[PDB]
Amino acid sequence: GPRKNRRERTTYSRQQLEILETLFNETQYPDVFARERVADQIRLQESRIQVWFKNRRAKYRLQEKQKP
Repeated sequence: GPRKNRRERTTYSRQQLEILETLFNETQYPDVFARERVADQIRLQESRIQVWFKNRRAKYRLQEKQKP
């Protein structure tokens, strides 16, 4: 689900998944301009959102076999 550790924007929101679905999709340029950007989307720190950037970005390995 939308969480890498335990914390999140709320009980369950797409924002947590936006950091990636938006960034990871926008481009493969993992730089301050990226994290600092999505940070305004989910309303989180620029350097903090980085930790969540792996939320979905990492799930890519799980869904690789999960989905049909």
